[PDB]
Amino acid sequence: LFYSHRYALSFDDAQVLNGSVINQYADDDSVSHFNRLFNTPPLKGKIFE
Amino acid sequence: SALHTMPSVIRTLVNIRYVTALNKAESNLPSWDEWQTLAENMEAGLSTQ
Repeated sequence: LFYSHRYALSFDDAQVLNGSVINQYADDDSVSHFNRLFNTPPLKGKIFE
Repeated sequence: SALHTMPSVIRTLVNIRYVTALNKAESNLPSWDEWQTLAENMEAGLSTQ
């Protein structure tokens, strides 16, 4: 919340920044954080990270 | 820097003897996977849109 208030960051972004890991498995009805960061779009092949 | 690509990638692009079965020095055409990797490396530094 503190980072969202000052740096104006998303909840997942601030959660990762404070020490948590990137959530690969989101609610899955839309793009997850991992896919938003490294799959927008995949270059030529499927991501393996 | 102007192409936003690595110097060895620039060297590989320059080293392409696009001779395609003689009439000049030699056919320095890369293999299929080499072409794919070179394309990935030279494209990796673009924007999102």
